[PDB]
Amino acid sequence: VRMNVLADALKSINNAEKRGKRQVLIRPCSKVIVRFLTVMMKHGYIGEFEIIDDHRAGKIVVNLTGRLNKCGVISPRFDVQLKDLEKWQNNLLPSRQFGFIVLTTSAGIMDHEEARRKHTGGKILGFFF
Amino acid sequence: SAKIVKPNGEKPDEFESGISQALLELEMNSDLKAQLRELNITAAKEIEVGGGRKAIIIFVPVPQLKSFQKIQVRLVRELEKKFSGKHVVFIAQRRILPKPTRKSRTKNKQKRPRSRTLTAVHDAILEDLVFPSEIVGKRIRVKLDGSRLIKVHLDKAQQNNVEHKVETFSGVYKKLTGKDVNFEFPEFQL
Amino acid sequence: SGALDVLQMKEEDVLKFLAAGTHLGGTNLDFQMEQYIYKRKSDGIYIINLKRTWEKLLLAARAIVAIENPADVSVISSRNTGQRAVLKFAAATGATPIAGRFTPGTFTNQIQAAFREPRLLVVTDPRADHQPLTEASYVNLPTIALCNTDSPLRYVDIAIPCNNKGAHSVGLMWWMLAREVLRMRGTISREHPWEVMPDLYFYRDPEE
Amino acid sequence: MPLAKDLLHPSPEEEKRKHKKKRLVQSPNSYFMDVKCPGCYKITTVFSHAQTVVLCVGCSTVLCQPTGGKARLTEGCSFRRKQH
Amino acid sequence: MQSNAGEFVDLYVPRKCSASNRIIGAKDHASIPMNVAEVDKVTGRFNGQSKTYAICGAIRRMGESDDSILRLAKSHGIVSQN
Amino acid sequence: GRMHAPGKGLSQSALPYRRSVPTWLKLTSDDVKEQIYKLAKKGLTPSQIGVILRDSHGVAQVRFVTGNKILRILKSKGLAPDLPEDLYHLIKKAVAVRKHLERNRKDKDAKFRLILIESRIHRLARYYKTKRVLPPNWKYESSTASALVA
RNA sequence: GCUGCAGUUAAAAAGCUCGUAGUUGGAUCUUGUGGAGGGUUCCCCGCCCCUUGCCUCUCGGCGCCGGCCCGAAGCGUUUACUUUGAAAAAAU
Repeated sequence: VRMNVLADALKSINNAEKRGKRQVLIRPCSKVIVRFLTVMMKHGYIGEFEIIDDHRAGKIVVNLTGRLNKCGVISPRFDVQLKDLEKWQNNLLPSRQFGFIVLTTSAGIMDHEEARRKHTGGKILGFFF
Repeated sequence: SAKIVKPNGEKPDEFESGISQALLELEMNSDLKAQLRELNITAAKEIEVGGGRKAIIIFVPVPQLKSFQKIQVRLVRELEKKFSGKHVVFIAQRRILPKPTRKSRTKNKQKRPRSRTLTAVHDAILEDLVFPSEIVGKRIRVKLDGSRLIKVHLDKAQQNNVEHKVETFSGVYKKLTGKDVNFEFPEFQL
Repeated sequence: SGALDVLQMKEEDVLKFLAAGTHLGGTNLDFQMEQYIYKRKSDGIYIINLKRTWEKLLLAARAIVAIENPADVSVISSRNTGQRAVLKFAAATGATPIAGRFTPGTFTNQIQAAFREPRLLVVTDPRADHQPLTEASYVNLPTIALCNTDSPLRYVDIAIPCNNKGAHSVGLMWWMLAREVLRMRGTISREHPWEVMPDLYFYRDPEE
Repeated sequence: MPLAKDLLHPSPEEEKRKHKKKRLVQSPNSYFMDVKCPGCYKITTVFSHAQTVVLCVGCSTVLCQPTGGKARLTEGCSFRRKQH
Repeated sequence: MQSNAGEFVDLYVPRKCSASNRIIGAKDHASIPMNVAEVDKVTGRFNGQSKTYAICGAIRRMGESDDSILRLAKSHGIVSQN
Repeated sequence: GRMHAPGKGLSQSALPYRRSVPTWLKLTSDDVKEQIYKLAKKGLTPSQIGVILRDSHGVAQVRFVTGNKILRILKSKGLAPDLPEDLYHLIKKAVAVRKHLERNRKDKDAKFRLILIESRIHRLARYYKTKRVLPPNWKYESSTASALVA
């Protein structure tokens, strides 16, 4: 089994970062995982990543720095309504000055600072800081 | 003739007509006829590259695609000289569909085949460009500005043959798909 | 390296390494000591490469040079073979030798009449001189040593592989170390042969 | 790990000695071989881990003895890749 | 750290080790800077400007440092091929 | 892991990346069809058929030389069996267990093992009947086991 | 003790397995360019095949010179979800 793909991915990157590894191996790839890691890269918590291709489900290899501290999954996937947002944002972030809870909306996957500017809630996926 | 031996798709163009004319002429000629058969194409097109060179594209009906791919090198050689200094490559004419939801109107008449979807076509397109080498690996890289560059590891069978065509494929692919590609060869193969 | 041949392997020294049996190495490996080995022999011996020895000798030595005052690069050895070697070492280049049993608490104490406070250490064989190594991480000393092929690496910033189960392998390696530091810091450099013998850096050994 | 790992590119053949599905891209390690034993001059093709007796239609008609691993040959002749 | 006032607050900015890109304490006594002396690389003689590195106590005490010092120095001198 | 044993193992086959290999193959699509039809006559079933093709001929898989598979090829004839070979092999097995139990009644170990294989029939059946590959009136019984095995 | 507890020895995992309900469940089916709003690519019209999917038309306006063009009419397989409106007694 592996009922949550996203949940198994992030624990690897958490464990790896602690030891100090700067290359990892994450499987299986999913499109959901790609856009996740895209957001995590833009802000600058991780570096460029390579998708190896198979004909099964792919595998991914990542280049990372010590900048990452902790990325989590939130299971099950709750709804957020842009007043429920603030209650969430307190609990998952160590500060008001940094960290980004991530979520998916009908306007696509993005961080919370961006979602508030689209004025649309949606389903929450994970978090990080 | 030369304007009615290629079905609909850019019927009056000078070069494209002159391609078809000498193409079918050769196929009927007895110089080779053991790898050449009189058939029609379905279109053609000429597109440049920034390398300071032109390249011709020849599309085919696609079930007839199997026969065109057979000779493909000898034939291309003759047309490299006939249209001097241009590379010539075959490709397959593949249809691509909007989503079954929420653009073009349908009654859900069909299922939207996965052999007529977008992604399946762009994979098949890559196979034609580097046809005499075949494809051993694919890898992809993602850049910090959200761009993506698609490395393609090709077999070292017929390495040299497509290694003097290696840049010209990239400018071709850009125009056909929209995507960015690079090529390489490894030293390790099954 | 990158210097023309004046910081690269010499034909002479290869003969000296092989005559002293430094290339041969013990019958065990670590997960950190497999990046200097090339491969194993027919025999249980595992063959250290000498190219890999030569580069590690240099940047190790360049760090020993980098201190402004050499009088506090404290060398240590407690096994018998590395006693005669270190004494000549610390005579040749300004250093402080600590021969025999270490007597622990040397740098940790404040009150002790044998108190020392160096900057670097150069230790023979980590698993005989474990006391000063542990104590190094209470006073922020960099550390250098001579590993066999199976000595534990932990509190060793840079290694200089060697056979070091005795013989001429010990004394030869300390001699070569002292040759390099003088070429770089001093004016002994001439790239033409040093007067001093590797002979009197070897073990005293029970005499005739 | 030494924390110097390279997973972008495989190791020369230390990647190709691991279990077959722990390789970066999966592959079988089995292969075919084109066999022509004495007295029946035809290019027979046989899988390395055949699992079964393979026949020839000439004077010879036995070529394998089933084994859990690679099948034993009845006469030690002919090995090809072939090709890919 | 900079306020909206432009006041550059915080008592000191702590050093960040090149070993694994993370920051050391102020009572971590296994964290060492190690100064390598450059040479001219034409004759083999001391020349001024040192290359200085810093390594954290955490990777040192588990014993990863031997590789880290090698990797740092391999992209420079006096190791360029090993 | 195994559905009624504790073990966790691997022995799963792994296919190559390239599927146009090994590029010398004798015979083409139409030829492969008649090669298959001959075998199904002789009492072989789709798993056996593909083995006897792969081992002694240039075929790796019929998937890689046609758009079909072994079962679909037989289905186009109407020469496909009336129920999956998978389902059959479970039912085929459980009768022999019931025979051993009638011949020896102190074998509690056998009695236990029958319950495992029994439940494994019902589970497999509950796949097929929703996919309409069996009658929805069909049910497994002692009686139906007797009739389907002989 | 949902947020937010605990079960080796402090209170505590059914002797063990099977099994219907319940709960939970792998991957897979789209990206670039001029104008407009904000940077130096990136997020209302369009373009490669698509772009609010279609037609078919006919009745009641808008046009241009009988003839022609485009808004409103059926809808995109269904839900949840999210966002906006409508709708809500007072006191507190």
